[PDB]
Amino acid sequence: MAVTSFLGKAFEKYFYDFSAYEQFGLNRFLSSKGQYVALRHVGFVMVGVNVLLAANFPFNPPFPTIGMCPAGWEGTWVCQADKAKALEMYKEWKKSN
Amino acid sequence: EEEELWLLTLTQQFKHIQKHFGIDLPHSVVAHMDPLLIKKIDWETTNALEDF
Amino acid sequence: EAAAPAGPKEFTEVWNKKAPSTLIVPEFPSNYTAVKAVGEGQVHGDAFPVNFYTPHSILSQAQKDTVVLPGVDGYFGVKASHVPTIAQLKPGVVELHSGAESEKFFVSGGFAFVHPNGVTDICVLEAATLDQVDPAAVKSALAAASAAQPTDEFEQAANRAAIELYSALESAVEAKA
Amino acid sequence: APSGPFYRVAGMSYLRYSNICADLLRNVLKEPFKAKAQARQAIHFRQAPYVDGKAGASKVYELENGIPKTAN
Amino acid sequence: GCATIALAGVGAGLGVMFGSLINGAARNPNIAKQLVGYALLGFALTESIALFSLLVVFLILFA
Amino acid sequence: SVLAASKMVGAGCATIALAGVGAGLGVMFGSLINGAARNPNIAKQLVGYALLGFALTESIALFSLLVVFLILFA
Amino acid sequence: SVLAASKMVGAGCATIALAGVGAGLGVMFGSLINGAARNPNIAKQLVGYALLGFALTESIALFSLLVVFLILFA
Amino acid sequence: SVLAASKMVGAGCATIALAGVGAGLGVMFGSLINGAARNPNIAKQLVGYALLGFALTESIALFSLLVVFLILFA
Amino acid sequence: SVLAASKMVGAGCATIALAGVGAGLGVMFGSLINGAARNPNIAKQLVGYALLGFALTESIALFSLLVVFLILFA
Amino acid sequence: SVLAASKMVGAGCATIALAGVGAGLGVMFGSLINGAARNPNIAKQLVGYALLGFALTESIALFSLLVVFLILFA
Amino acid sequence: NVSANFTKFETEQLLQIVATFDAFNHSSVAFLDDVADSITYCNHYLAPVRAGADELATLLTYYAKNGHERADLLATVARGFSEVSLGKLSAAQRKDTVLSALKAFQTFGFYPESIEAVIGAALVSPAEYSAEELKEVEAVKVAAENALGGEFVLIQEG
Amino acid sequence: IALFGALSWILYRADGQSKAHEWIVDLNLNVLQAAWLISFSSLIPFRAVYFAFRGMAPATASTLNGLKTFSSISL
Amino acid sequence: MKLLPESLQQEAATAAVVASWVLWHLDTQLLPTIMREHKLHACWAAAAKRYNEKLFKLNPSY
Amino acid sequence: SSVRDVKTGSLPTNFLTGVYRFWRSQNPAEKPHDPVNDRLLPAVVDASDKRASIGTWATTFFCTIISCNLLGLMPFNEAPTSGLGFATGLGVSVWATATILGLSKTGFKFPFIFVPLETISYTFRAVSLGVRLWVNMLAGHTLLHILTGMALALPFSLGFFSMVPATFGVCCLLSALVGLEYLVAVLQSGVFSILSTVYVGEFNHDKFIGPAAKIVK
Amino acid sequence: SYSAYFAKAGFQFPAGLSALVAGIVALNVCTGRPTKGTKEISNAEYNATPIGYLQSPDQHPTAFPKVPGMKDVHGSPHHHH
Amino acid sequence: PDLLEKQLEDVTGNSLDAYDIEASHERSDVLRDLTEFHLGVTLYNAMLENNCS
Amino acid sequence: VLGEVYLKDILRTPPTGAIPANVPHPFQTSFYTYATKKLIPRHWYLLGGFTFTITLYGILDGLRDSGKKKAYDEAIHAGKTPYTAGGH
Ligand SMILES: [Zn+2]
Repeated sequence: MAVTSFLGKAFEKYFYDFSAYEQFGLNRFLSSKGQYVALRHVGFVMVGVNVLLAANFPFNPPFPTIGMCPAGWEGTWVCQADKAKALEMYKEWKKSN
Repeated sequence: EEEELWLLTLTQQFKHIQKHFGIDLPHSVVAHMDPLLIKKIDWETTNALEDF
Repeated sequence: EAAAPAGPKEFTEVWNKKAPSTLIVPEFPSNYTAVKAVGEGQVHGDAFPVNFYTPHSILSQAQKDTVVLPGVDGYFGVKASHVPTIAQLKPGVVELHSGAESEKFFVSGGFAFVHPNGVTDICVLEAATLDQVDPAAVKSALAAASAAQPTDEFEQAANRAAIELYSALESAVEAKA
Repeated sequence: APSGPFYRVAGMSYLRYSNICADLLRNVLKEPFKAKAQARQAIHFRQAPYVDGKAGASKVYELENGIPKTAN
Repeated sequence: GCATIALAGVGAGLGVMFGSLINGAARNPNIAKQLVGYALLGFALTESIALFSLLVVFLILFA
Repeated sequence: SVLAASKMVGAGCATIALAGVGAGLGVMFGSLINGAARNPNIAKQLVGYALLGFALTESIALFSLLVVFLILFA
Repeated sequence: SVLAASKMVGAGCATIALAGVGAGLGVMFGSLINGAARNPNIAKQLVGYALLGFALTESIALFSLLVVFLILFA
Repeated sequence: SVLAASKMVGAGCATIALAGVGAGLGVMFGSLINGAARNPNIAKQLVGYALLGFALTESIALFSLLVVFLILFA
Repeated sequence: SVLAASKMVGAGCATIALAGVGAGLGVMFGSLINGAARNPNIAKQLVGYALLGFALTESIALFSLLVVFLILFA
Repeated sequence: SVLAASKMVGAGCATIALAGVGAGLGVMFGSLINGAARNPNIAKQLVGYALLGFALTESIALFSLLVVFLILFA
Repeated sequence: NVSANFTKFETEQLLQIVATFDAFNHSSVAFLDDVADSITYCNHYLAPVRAGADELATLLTYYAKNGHERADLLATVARGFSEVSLGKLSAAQRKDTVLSALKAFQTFGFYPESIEAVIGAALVSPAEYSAEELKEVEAVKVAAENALGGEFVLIQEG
Repeated sequence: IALFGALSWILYRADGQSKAHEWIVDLNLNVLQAAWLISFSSLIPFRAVYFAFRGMAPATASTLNGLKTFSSISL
Repeated sequence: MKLLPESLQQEAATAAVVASWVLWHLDTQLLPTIMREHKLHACWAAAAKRYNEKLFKLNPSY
Repeated sequence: SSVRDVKTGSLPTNFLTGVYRFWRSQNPAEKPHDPVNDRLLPAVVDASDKRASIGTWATTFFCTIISCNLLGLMPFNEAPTSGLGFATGLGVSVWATATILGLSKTGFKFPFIFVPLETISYTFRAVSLGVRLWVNMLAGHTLLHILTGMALALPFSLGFFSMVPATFGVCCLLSALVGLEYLVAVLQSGVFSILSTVYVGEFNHDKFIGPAAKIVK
Repeated sequence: SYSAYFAKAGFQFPAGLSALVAGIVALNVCTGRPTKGTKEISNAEYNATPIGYLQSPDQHPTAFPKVPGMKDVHGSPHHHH
Repeated sequence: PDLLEKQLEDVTGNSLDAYDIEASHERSDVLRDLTEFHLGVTLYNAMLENNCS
Repeated sequence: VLGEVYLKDILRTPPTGAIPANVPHPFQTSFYTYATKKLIPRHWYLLGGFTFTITLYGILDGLRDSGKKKAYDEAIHAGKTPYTAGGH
């Protein structure tokens, strides 16, 4: 291939006529195409939040959780509020795992 | 045929400009075909009269 | 602002120099009116001159003490020294009061000018009084006029005028005494 | 395309709107007065444009029931 | 106690809307079969704010 | 407990912000009634602007409710 | 923890500026409905003026949310 | 810890002034829509008056935020 | 220090006076758009009256800011 | 001394009457623009009545400044 | 060099070259024609406005000395005479340029509309000129009153 | 240089976002912004935007106008 | 959060450098290019009537 | 020497032509009393050189502020105008430009008790013009940080690709907030440059020189 | 018809971009203060100190921290408590 | 209506701005209706007067 | 006849040999022409505004580091630590 031209033609195909609005059916359930891209947007955001949460899961959240627990942890450094306690709990949890 | 060169130069130059202006005519061909018009327009830009 | 100083006394002095001298000056509709608008007086107290007109009639040109007009925002009443007004009238009932008696004139729309000197000029096309209305054709008229609506915008306008006129007419013929 | 009252938006003039309402007040008037109100309802004239000076096509109106409710 | 002062503005909004219902019914009485439906749709969507404030005053007290 | 005590009075003061949202929705729906009364020929379109402005005015309602949800539970 | 309680009671009272933004958004979209009933033939332009005004009053909404979060988390 | 608590609750009471700014901005931006539905021909001029007014009613919102930053960080 | 703390709450409750001048300037600048849509030819006089009224209404804003600055730094 | 601290926090919440003063001046100066747009001939008598209402409505602003200067200094 | 590249010179260069050649009286018909062609057609028509009248006066003098009548150049150069371009001069230099401009305008018999600025530069301040110089200004004022078809009037502010 | 500098900038900004104490929030804000880039490349009419920018300039809003072909004939 | 920068003068000088470069690049590289193609069209569209009348009067081929 | 060749009718040339002519039309010239001919042309050129280049300055500020505002909406990037010094320095420098123009108009000489409050209302717009841009760029990004911190905790605490609609209803809200951020990023550049035209064009009024002599009739 | 003349010239930077990049870097590196997390010391202190005892834990945060506040290096244990 | 009629009524202000307009839409629309009605009235009276003469 | 030396450097036809180079504006060649013809005579208000802002923010930076110096000095002359002991 040419490193300027092949992926250019491939992206032209993917952008213009490799459309998954009809090649995956999808007219039979959605009304318009302005409703599909409005849902493809929120689907892209939900896929992004799930992929970036799952790619490094055993972590203590920086963001304020609502007092909930991910899975069977419930008292671990994943669910702690003060960060130094979760820091030393991770330091003891890491040598065993 | 006495003054045909001037009138046909005017005709050919404007025909080429009008055929290509605002589509694909480069600025170098404009400044080649019409050098003194570009000179006067550059005087207006140089002397703060670009909005004249 | 008034770059054309027009008027009859200017037309009669400019018209002498552009016309043949045999023709006298044409008359103007200002010379056939008497009550003006800006001029002083013409109210004297509790009565005020009400000129209720029609193209084919002059229904009243006396003085009244209050005039209820059916404006497009709603029914208002004109008392003696009212604010100057150019009120467009909805289909409704004008009542000219002159004491205890009230003539209930149902108009079909028009205008009503209250002038600065207190002169009320009601200007409607048709003004039927309420006794000469039948209540039989208005109900099938509203029923049929609430039915036929094509894609024409012209008939939407005519049908809206129809339903608002007949509905105001039923409102003012079922609410009488 | 016009911006004003609902008759003006629908292309209708004020004169035609107000005469539609006048004819509609007449069409539900009491029959001792309704018939003689059809005297002033009738429209009887004719008209013809003059585009050159002497020529022109014609147009005639023999409406005894009122102003046209439908469009021009 | 200070959570339920949202109901002041919800009551003022309902008052403005039900006043305009009277005004628009006097504007033309023929569309009053639609205007009460529009008034009840607006009343429902202002009751949404009222139920939000009561959900907060019940989730403070009982949650 | 002074912190969990003050979170309650904080959320109570925070949810006063729905008063102006309710008053604004009242003014907007009252104008919908007035604009439908002033011409019936557009009342199908005018309720669309009513729901559009209702969503964009309840954006403020949910902003105040997420501040309530954030004060009670950060 | 008088400071962590005070940030909650401060960011509760900070949020009541959203009431006026909700009321202003209600009167603005109400005037959009009224003006679109006034003349329907520019109603897709009055929607543009409504979205201009909506962005410039959600300006004030985000100002009050900024000082809410600046009290809460900073 | 009374000064660094009173600063937070004072800023939360200080930024209430963005309620009247948001409501005045909503009234002005609804009056833009109304006045440009009256005559749409001077609508370039009325948008200029709306922006000249927006810049002068939100200068009070920036006064209120100046007081907020003066009683949070001074 | 209770005296140095209560001046913060004083400045915060004193600058709630800016909400009313924000709502008033919004009403006045919306009336400028409404009146300039009536007769656009005499609109420069209306803008002059609007700026004169703005200069006499934010004097209340500057007076409330004087109270704020006299509470904070005096 | 909680006396001077209470004087500061009371001179704080005494200035909120200037909000209603500013909203009233904004409504009055907006009606000046509306009435001077109705008929520009009487626009010189109207600004006279506008300064009349200004001087008679600043009486309440000065009755609030009088009490806010005898909370702090009496 | 000037006559072979007259299309490439601008008026700010040609005015300096003509002021030099008006010092040292050295001319041709080809040089006068090419400089007039350049200033009129090859340069911007407001380049006399950007010039300052102390060099347009020497250009008019250089053209009136050699008797070279070029009404296109005279109409172009007469744009550069105004209240603005004369008010930027000192009173001695303004007297110099008004005198040389009026002399070179009456030499060609060309009385443009913008000669009234050169005349009113003298008529609002007659305390600088002799009786002979005010006679030279009044002669061109009468000639320009008859040529422009009107009567001269000083304009006062208000 | 442009593509290497853009990739170097994206890598350096992603190294700095991921150690920022609010790091997963930053990595998800990149998703929230790239979603709108993807949405703008899908609903913007680009021919209408081309011919609407072309109408902003008076040079391209209409054709040229001089030299009307009867003045410049040589017969 | 990040409210005051580490140096306010450095950020103000970055604003001045960026806006001064945008002013230079506008005024030097873009506005000549804007004005050449705008004023060729503008001089033609304003001159066209008088130019064609002058050229009609100047050529003897009728 | 060797500058680049430009296509005529390019899209950036058309866009910048429209932008420059928009900002130049904000402070239009004044139509004089006399009709514009060769007599009035140096007065018109002179009035055009005693007017400030607010067209050029306003499109300078519009282009730099809209590029810095739209940087905050590209991934891996922060807006430069979300810095306090950047945005507030652009505002203070516009106010100082208007003040330096107005000072050079009179004399470089600095101008009852009604006028010092008019001065502290005039010197406030230095603060207001910058911090409107700064707070508008900061507040949307701050709300975006907070509300996606609240939008991440529910797929954290519950399952990935499980209990979808409570995360869908907050991801729609985040999408709407970034759309509002795009709208605010354009409108604040517009508001800044409209206000720069207003503040600088307050002092953009000089004396039309005009003809001091005439040959009438 | 001139379309293949513009395809010859490829991508090309804005015509003064090196001045902008040089100005922004000459503002970001010619600051006049230590580099925001470092402090200037004497030469004897630099030559006496190990490299791990010369770094701070704050200025090396963990690239993808499992706990918010995790750092790479731990610095000098010589606390002056 | 506003082409010439309002321009002929303004004498340093207006003589028409004394009147409180009580129509639905703007004063340009009420004058546009009012001059059509004035033309119809003038025409009806004109060809009644001419028929009687 | 009109013989191609009256058309020299005035009127040219579209090129047949090769497309020339674009004629540079005088601002694109030398910065001195721009700086002395437009940047100083027209934009000195903007340059004065930018210098005013840079000097004013230098003043504010001086106020801020003098405040930091005052707080650090009154922590050193009190036996107390002037910061949060780092953090780690
Ligand atoms: Zn971020």
